[PDB]
Amino acid sequence: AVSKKEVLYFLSSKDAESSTAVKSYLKSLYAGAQVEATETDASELIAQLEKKYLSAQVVEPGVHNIALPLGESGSAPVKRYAAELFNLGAQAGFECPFIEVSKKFGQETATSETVKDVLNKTKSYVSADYNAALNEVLSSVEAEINGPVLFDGKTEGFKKFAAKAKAVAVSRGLPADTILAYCAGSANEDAADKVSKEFFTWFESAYTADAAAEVKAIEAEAASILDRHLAKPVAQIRKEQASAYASLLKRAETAKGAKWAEKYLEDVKAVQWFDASVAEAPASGPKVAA
Amino acid sequence: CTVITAEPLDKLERVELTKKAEKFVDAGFKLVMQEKIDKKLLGGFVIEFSDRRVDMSTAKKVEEFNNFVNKLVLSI
Amino acid sequence: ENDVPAILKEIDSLVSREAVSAKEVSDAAVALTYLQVKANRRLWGKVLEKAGAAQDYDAASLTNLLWAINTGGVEHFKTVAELAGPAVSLLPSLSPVQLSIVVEALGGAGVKNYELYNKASAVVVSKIGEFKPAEIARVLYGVAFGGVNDVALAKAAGKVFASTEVDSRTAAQALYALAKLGRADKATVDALLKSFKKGTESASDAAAASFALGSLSFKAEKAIVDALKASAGDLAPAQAVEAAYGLALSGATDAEAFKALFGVVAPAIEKAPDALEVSSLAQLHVASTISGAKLPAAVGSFVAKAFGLAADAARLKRSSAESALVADVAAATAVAFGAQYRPEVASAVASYVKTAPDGSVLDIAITKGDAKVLVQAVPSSLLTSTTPAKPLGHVAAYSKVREAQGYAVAVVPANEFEALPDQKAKAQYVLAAIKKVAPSF
Amino acid sequence: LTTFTFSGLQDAPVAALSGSIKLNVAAKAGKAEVTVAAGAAKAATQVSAAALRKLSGSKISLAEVARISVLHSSIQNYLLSLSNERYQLLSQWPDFTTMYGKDFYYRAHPEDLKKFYDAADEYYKLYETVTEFDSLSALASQVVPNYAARRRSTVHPAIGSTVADGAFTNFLLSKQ
Amino acid sequence: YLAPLRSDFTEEITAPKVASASNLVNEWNN
Amino acid sequence: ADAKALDELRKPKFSSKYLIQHVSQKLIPAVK
Repeated sequence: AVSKKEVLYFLSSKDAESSTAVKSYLKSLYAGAQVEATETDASELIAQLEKKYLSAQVVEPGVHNIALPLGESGSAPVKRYAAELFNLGAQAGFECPFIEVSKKFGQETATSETVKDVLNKTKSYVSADYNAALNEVLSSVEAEINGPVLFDGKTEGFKKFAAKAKAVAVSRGLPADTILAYCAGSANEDAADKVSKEFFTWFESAYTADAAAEVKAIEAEAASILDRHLAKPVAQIRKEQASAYASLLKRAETAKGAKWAEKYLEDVKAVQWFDASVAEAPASGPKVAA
Repeated sequence: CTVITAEPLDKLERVELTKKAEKFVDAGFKLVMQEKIDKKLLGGFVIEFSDRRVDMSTAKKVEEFNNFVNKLVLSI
Repeated sequence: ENDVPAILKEIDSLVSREAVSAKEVSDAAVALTYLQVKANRRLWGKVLEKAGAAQDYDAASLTNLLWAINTGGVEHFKTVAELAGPAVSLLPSLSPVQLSIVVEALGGAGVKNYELYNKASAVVVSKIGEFKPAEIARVLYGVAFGGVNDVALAKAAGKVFASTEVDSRTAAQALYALAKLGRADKATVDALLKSFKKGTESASDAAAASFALGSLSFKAEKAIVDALKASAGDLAPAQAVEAAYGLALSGATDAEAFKALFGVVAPAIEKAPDALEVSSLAQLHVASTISGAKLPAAVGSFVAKAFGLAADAARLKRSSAESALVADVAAATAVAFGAQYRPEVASAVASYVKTAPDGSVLDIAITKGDAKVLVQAVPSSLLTSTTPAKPLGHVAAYSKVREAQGYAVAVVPANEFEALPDQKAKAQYVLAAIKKVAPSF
Repeated sequence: LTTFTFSGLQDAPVAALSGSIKLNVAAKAGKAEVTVAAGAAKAATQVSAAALRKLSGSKISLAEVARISVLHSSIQNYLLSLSNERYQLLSQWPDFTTMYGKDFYYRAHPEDLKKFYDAADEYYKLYETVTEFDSLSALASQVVPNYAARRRSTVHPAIGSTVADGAFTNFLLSKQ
Repeated sequence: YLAPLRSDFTEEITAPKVASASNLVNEWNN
Repeated sequence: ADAKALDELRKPKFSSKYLIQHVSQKLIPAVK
């Protein structure tokens, strides 16, 4: 069952083993139960840690209900996949990914004062192809000022660094003007909407670009796995797959009392049930009660 | 001593820091002060008795918390 | 000579063949939605599978297919979002009625295809006079629920809605689109509520109009309410709860209409409580607190717990600027009640988080004796997107349901709060907020 | 889908588009009779004007029924398509059973015949291993968990290089 | 068909490492 | 037996969700 804090995340999500648990919880509440006390505790590190480890339990089955658009004609199945992942991030408690990684940027370098360590401490979160170019243009403005560039904003060296890194950003191909005018806003709602109708266009191009990069990586990895697999004779393939399946089955059956092991074994029995149900009536598929 | 805080001291947290600091000296020593400002701490204080240092910081707290939460998830 | 399961078996043997082009699956979906086959899921599943597998597309075929997916009430996001490519590649060749039905049916499922909505906005705003206001109402609904906060076609639709006479369904769809957009334009809602005078042939339009007038929180109309109460046995429970919520947020006095709306909801939760979503049960508890009508003994305390569940759900998935916002408002109201140093404002923000007796955990709760005072923060998403920048109806809903527990909610909108340059002005603002609604504090 | 829909017997499809099924409706004042004719099946119903708005009150909410996962089914679909692409080029192999007669045995250099028979055995090996379709279910499970860990990011599942680059421009070019 | 279960996070946002194209089509044409 | 249910069959089967639940159940009381 659930422990009164996992069930507060599973309300808006639509994955099956969360929806059936929420439905059994409401079956408990309608049939004469009181709601347990929500904890007014757990100081901020434990709060964001349990957010990190509780949104994981609602995102990780959400990826498996999302089918990859591997090798399809048109960029619109990539838009389907990225929209599904956006909806999964929305139902997982994450924000828009732009403002989410902006929040991570602010969280990472709250204690950085110069601009070289703001490019050092956010090395894991930005592209190294872009981090190398930003470090080299910062070494250029460092050769200009002959002083460490300060990460304050009102410094003239940082102003020249901003006017050079905007050219670096257009050199990467992404327009910094529509993005800065989006997050800086305008007076009237009409010239804010005219900026948003460019920023959302770039935003769609950006998320479909990295989603298409992801499905191209899975396409090439599946092609490499198949081409390393087709070079084997069939008895070696059957022995390797049966031995790997038996070993990872022994790894589950060894864990006695573990909940994940019991769920693993029940899903194995459900897979065998699916094989039996397609074996009984293969004209229509599995037997589903309706 | 020599305290270092992220913010300048208010007259409640000054009394609180003096009361929480006297359990780190092994007498009724009239511990002196030398307020210093470093924003590399994310709040809190780091008392430096010039022979030993007690790190009561927030940045050290979150880094030790990250090390402990990394040492548990590799064990569980 | 006339029999429906024979033709259902025939369509089940028609779609299950492997080679089916767009016209067969489009007409199969139209024939399926013309016979109301909601108890059959496998046949709708096969027709969506073969709708997804198709390659060629005509304008009439894709329009009829999206019309049948929309009107049939089927949600399958993957196949309908892979249809958006055939919609984009065929968008300038679509008829205005057909472009209307295509963009409305794609916006119904919430596809995040921004190039589709930008191109459809430019097409419908460049040549406006060819579109009857039903068509731009459908386009406004599709661009509103499709993840776009576009205001240009909203103004261009409000002009045509203020110029000509429109039908009831078009006005209801338009107000539903404005309620999800969050505009609360009085000048347009007055021009659009004048069409609800002949009586509406369906209760879904009156239900959506009531929910829109509740979520933008203007008032009722007393004939939309009477068109809801006239045959209140036809609406879905997930439609009826949002209709009652939209009546309660606009302060509906037709308690017979609330009994007629509960007369379909209480058997629905009496049969199976698990079918409805918990946000809808929270809306039911809001409508039950504002209207005060009687509910069964198993459902009243149930939605009382369900409002706490949905409130803790909405607080746990907080936007993390609202987290900083309620931290700022709590620090300001701890300065205002008196804590001039950092450890005492920490000790005061630590003691403002008492739990409400229904199970929720309140962010700012102040207690002295008999009176409890809550402070409610409205960051930006519960604000209107227009130039008055007023709070939405969920704010007044939360205030009226917290006042039923023993709290005096001082609503602090954040368009006013973050415009203050210091902490002392914020303390004076929250003092003006709290002293107005509960002068004992 | 939203809970309130706004379609039915208004800008409705009026006729058929295929020769497989026929349909024509009755666009009368208040009512509507459909007449759908499909080969050996015949159906003529009588529906009301508000009978189409009550249709979408209940939602169908169509869902997959997968053996392992919908993601695993998509990866197994791509492995089946790649096995089709390899099978299309093991289908253009030249027929060598026509050169098994003894009038090719004894006119041949012996090592060339050794090479030819070993090439035939190699083709039978390649064809037996490209048509092992039971093994794609265990080939797909080696692509799954690294992908599922990549989508289990600490910032956002749909995050990528370009959106992080754009937000780094937004973070850097503003005043700290 | 069953995969090993892992519970670990990726904090880095990198390119997804598009692997090498193997030479099976050219070897089989050869 | 056969023809079990619908939401019992909609479950993504070999997703983790429980190893993460195991580490979150044995981590948070050990760190509070």
